[PDB]
Amino acid sequence: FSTLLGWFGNAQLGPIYLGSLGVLSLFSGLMWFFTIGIWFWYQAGWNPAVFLRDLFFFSLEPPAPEYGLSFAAPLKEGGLWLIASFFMFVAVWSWWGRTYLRAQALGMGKHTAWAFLSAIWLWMVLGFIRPILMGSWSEAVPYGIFSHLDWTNNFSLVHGNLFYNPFHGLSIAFLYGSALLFAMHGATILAVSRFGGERELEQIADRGTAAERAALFWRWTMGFNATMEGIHRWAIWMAVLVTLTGGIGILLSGTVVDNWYVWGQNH
Amino acid sequence: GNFDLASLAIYSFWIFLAGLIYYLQTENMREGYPLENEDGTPAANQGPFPLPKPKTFILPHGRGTLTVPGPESEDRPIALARTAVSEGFPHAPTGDPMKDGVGPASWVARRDLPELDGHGHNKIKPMKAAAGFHVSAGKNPIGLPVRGCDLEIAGKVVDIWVDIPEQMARFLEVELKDGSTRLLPMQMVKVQSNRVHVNALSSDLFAGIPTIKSPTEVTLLEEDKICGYVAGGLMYAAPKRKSVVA
Amino acid sequence: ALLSFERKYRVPGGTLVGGNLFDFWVGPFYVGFFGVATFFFAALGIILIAWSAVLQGTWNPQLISVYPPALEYGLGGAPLAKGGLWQIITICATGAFVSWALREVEICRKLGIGYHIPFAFAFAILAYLTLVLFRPVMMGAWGYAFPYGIWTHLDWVSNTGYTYGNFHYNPAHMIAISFFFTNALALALHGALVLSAANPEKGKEMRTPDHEDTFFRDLVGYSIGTLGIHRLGLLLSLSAVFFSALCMIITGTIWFDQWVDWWQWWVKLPWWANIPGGING
Amino acid sequence: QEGDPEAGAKAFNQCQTCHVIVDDSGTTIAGRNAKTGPNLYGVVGRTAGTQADFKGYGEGMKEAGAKGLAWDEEHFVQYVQDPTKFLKEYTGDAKAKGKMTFKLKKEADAHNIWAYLQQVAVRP
Ligand code: BCL
Ligand code: BCL
Ligand code: BCL
Ligand SMILES: CC[C@H]1c2cc3[nH]c4c(c3C)C(=O)[C@H](C(=O)OC)c4c3nc(cc4[nH]c(cc(n2)[C@@H]1C)c(C(C)=O)c4C)[C@@H](C)[C@@H]3CCC(=O)OC/C=C(\C)CCC[C@@H](C)CCC[C@@H](C)CCCC(C)C
Ligand code: HEM
Ligand SMILES: CCCCCCCCCCCC[N+](C)(C)[O-]
Ligand SMILES: CCCCCCCCCCCC[N+](C)(C)[O-]
Ligand SMILES: CCCCCCCCCCCC[N+](C)(C)[O-]
Ligand SMILES: CCCCCCCCCCCC[N+](C)(C)[O-]
Ligand SMILES: CCCCCCCCCCCC[N+](C)(C)[O-]
Ligand SMILES: CCCCCCCCCCCC[N+](C)(C)[O-]
Ligand SMILES: CCCCCCCCCCCC[N+](C)(C)[O-]
Ligand SMILES: CCCCCCCCCCCC[N+](C)(C)[O-]
Ligand SMILES: [Cl-]
Ligand SMILES: [Fe+2]
Ligand code: NA
Repeated sequence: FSTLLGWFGNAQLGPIYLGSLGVLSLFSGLMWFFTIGIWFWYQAGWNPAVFLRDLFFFSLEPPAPEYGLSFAAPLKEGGLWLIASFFMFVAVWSWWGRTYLRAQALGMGKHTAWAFLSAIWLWMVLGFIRPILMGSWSEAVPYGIFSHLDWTNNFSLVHGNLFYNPFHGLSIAFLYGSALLFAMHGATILAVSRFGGERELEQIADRGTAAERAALFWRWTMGFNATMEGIHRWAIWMAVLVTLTGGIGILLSGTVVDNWYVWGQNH
Repeated sequence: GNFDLASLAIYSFWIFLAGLIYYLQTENMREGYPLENEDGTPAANQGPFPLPKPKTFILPHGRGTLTVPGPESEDRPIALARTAVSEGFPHAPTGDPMKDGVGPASWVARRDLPELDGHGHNKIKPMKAAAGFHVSAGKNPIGLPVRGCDLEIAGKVVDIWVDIPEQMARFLEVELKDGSTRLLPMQMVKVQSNRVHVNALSSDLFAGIPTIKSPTEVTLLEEDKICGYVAGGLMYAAPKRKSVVA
Repeated sequence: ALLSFERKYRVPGGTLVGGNLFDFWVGPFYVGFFGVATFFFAALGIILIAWSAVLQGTWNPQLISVYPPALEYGLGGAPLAKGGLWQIITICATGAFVSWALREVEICRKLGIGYHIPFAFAFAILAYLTLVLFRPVMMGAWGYAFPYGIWTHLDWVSNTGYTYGNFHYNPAHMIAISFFFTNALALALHGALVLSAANPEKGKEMRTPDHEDTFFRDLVGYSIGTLGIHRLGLLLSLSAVFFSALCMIITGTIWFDQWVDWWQWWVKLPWWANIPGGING
Repeated sequence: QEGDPEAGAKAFNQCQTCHVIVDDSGTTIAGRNAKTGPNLYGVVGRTAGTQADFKGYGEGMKEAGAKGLAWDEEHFVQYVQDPTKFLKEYTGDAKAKGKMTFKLKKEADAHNIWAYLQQVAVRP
């Protein structure tokens, strides 16, 4: 019935509300961390001193390619990995849903959900979408500190050097751009805080000298500027393009293009 | 008969990008446009970007609405006069920049009401009226003498105006010699051990600081008057600023 | 050619050099003494690049590439066609960047705002100089600097990287990265928070900054406030570039082997170095 | 069969981010001027860790050549799948480390590339 939902809907952690989707997410998030810790302790021979010295070297690898997209692999040969991915899939998606309903509850736009969705997009391509299009779980990313890095290094070399993948190049421009853009903005708002500049919502509803000086600073500098609201529209796009363009760039690696260097010499 | 899916996608992206930039640039034209001649008349040459369609903003606490883009509000005589017959040169103040409100001393005709918080109460309140705010930020300025860049005392700290919601001090209230009080922006004062130093203003410019009506609340318009004025002193109170500034 | 509120701000003063000589605009752009300075440096460099493209014989922007002197030159000069142009172009580039920053300072003065912007920009310049000046000078040769070419500089990143195995193992590189990612995540959230409040569900009033706080704390666990969030963004962004500079000024100057070997100091700690088992046992 | 030169030539592309194949005349058979790894021309039947120009050989690689390791298809295929594991076994040592930071997954490509090396990288 509704009483149960209502009961969960009032779940909290101090003054912050967790709600139904939040409880399912934290629970789902624990099982994930429990599946990886259980495998890590095993690899450490249940020895805490070994667990701490090799912490970064442990890795929960995916099923071998001979298993395709099946769920046959035994626990210690891809079984655990599959379980951990399931739980993580639910934790993330539950949290996404929580962000959508919470915005709805406070009567706000869904901008946060949309931006989050872009991050989820790259994650979905690395561990779910791409492996399925390649035909095997073995193509997915391992759960480990150093191992997922080794995975990243190998993925590039195998595909002809990702520096030649135009989408990896766009993704980078946007990553640097995000840093270039938060420095400018963060610095612009601090430079006019002496005029209440940080109160952006009020500067939008009733422009002040702080917002005008921010604009003129850049107009005189680079020839153009933005408004107190529009600046945040550049910000959200500059940041979501990082994972949008790159997800596309990885989804194209190995499925459409085998060697980016070669592809690049042709175009 | 096929095609390269990668060359297609990277081609589609740039189209999308060009389209995104157009959207973003027109979106940033809800304030300040149309452009004008240094005279005040439209420029006719507004550029390759057109103004967006009007959007209405419904202000909370029943403060009304706001539609942009629209008629440029900016209303108050600008005590500035041409310096050249050609465009692209400075406009020199005709009177007293500090008192006229131009240059780094400029302020904007904002709504003459205080900023409200979620509950509908004033966002900024004098600490000796706050709902239980104690001075634990470190050093307490209440009681200290305030001096200017001329190295002369202009008054003393009487109270602290705190921003309830964000919970931080935004103004230092200082009693001038004549007994009347003025508000000083926290970002414009340095609270020392035995005093408060204000490098943006000269002791004799403290009186010129715009005053607030209700002695318990400050409105947006009053905030711009004060801040624009205090900040303008960095440039205009320069001839009276003593060296060894630190 | 002015925004509807610009006029009252276009007063005289603020310049750091030349008094009123250059204190004027040109369209939307302010000039100032450092305005012509930037143009001077910028033009000369743009001309030396076009010249180098002639020596190289090609107008293809995808192929033009100005290379630094060959290692056999150390830190001395070099023929114009063999690195000399690279050295001159780097001077003009540093001059143009610096002038650009000083020109923002003048603009800050005239406007009565803080110096945070040119301060922040300076971090970017030090990172640039770290790759073309400090690091090369610490290693004994200009040849260690990267080349000026759209694609040749990416190859330089790749070769330098692999010179030390997988560069992912550089600890300062790991930290820089986490900052770049955390910055982008922060930027996304901030942008989305302001917008979701200014543009609520149709029919509703704009949301309050408290609604914004309420939602932000429901996501991260703590409320940071409007001033705190812009400070965090600038902080994250600057730290990223700080640690990047750091990860490179140390590579090939005090660390010479494959970066992964560095993590031995931790596996080889007294109390667990010899315990059998694990991955390194 | 048991190795395809043409498929080996294509698979060898991923190796060009670090290796090159340049004969003794100075002519490039394959490569983009990569210098991270040694020149592979003449590697077939060569003693591991001895390409005259490569100055970045590790100790494990060099001690394997000293123990008489000469490249053939058998050892070649094992090494490219995991340079470190391969060098640890062969050398006998346990803390032996390989400097090649790449792993060829498919054993088929290992044989194909080797067939490509015999076709263009054998020093007569
Ligand atoms: C330590 C980091 C490495 C490095 C690693 C990489 C990697 C990795 C990549 C790039 C990429 C790029 N790099 Mg780089 N790059 C370095 C230093 C530089 C310097 C410099 C003077 O220091 C410059 C001007 C560039 C410029 C560029 C751009 C051409 C390109 C994407 C823009 C970008 O990231 O914007 C961030 C800023 C913005 C988006 C804001 C607007 C800035 C505009 C876009 C810059 C114009 C650059 C212009 C074409 C060249 C100007 C020269 C003058 C005409 C003479 N790099 C250093 C040596 N660079 C990407 C690419 O696709 O390359 C082919 C890429 O993937
Ligand atoms: C040798 C290695 C290759 C290489 C191989 C790759 C590969 C392979 C990839 C990249 C990708 C990226 N590369 Mg690269 N890259 C190289 C060199 C570079 C250089 C450089 C100066 O050399 C730069 C600047 C970059 C930059 C980038 C970024 C633009 C991009 C990642 C976006 C991102 O951060 O998403 C961050 C966001 C996510 C990963 C989303 C997932 C997050 C999930 C949704 C949330 C988890 C919640 C969780 C439960 C809680 C866990 C908490 C933690 C335990 C703390 N690369 C070299 C040439 N690169 C990626 C790409 O294309 O991205 C688009 C990519 O796949
Ligand atoms: C195979 C290659 C190696 C590798 C090799 C290297 C090397 C080598 C370097 C990095 C560096 C970096 N790497 Mg790495 N890196 C690898 C993989 C990665 C991955 C990943 C997902 O795999 C990531 C996320 C990163 C991330 C990073 C960044 C932390 C760092 C970039 C510094 C920076 O942003 O300066 C940003 C700021 C600047 C570059 C300032 C310069 C800008 C100037 C001041 C302004 C330009 C003005 C312009 C001329 C005018 C524009 C035109 C006008 C508008 C018309 N690397 C792989 C493992 N990496 C670099 C670093 O730390 O550098 C210090 C570096 O040198
Ligand atoms: C914390 C540091 C971050 C940051 C901050 C930052 N950048 C800034 C600012 C700030 C605060 C500014 O105020 C300033 C700005 O005006 O706003 C856009 C700027 C700026 N950041 C820029 C670029 C930039 N920033 C970057 C990065 C970053 N900027 C960091 C992430 C990057 C990269 C690679 O990540 C780039 C490409 C410029 C657009 C702009 C400064 C404009 C400038 O300096 O102009 C000088 C003059 C010219 C127009 C001509 C230069 C022509 C020649 C003289 C030289 C070029 C030759 C050679 C050096 C280039 C070879 C290129 C090849 C490698 C392709
Ligand atoms: C591509 C699948 C590939 C092949 C094949 C390959 C082979 C190979 C051999 C046979 C050696 C030994 C050479 C000798 O003894 O003379 C060797 C050595 C190194 N390699 Fe390699 N290699 C391939 C790819 C790559 C890639 C992509 C890199 C760079 C990330 C790389 C690097 C190296 C290095 C370094 C060495 C020397 C190793 C040492 O001394 O331990 N290889 N490779
Ligand atoms: C693969 C799906 C990823 C979705 C990325 C969506 C980004 C949209 C972000 C909100 C855009 C807001 N707006 C109005 C300012 O443009
Ligand atoms: C208790 C150990 C905690 C291990 C945390 C491991 C984080 C590595 C994350 C990279 C794997 C990413 N993913 C989703 C693609 O699989
Ligand atoms: C909305 C922000 C506008 C940013 C525009 C950034 C352009 C940088 C382009 C880098 C060139 C990338 N590459 C490989 C595709 O050529
Ligand atoms: C009372 C609120 C007014 C804000 C005062 C700012 C205190 C932060 C001081 C550290 C920053 C110092 N500074 C000058 C180097 O930027
Ligand atoms: C509309 C296309 C005509 C382009 C006009 C641009 C002139 C600027 C040329 C500078 C770039 C020179 N080049 C070849 C070295 O790249
Ligand atoms: C020719 C002057 C030598 C100084 C070169 C330094 C340029 C960096 C300017 C950044 C401005 C920094 N700040 C906060 C002090 O104004
Ligand atoms: C006439 C071609 C149209 C011009 C397109 C613009 C290309 C930008 C070229 C600048 C490349 C400069 N360089 C040396 C750093 O590579
Ligand atoms: C995430 C990486 C941060 C780790 C910082 C490590 C600090 C411990 C440094 C001790 C290692 C000293 N050293 C030079 C001998 O290797
Ligand atoms: Cl919207
Ligand atoms: Fe903001
Ligand atoms: Na550790």
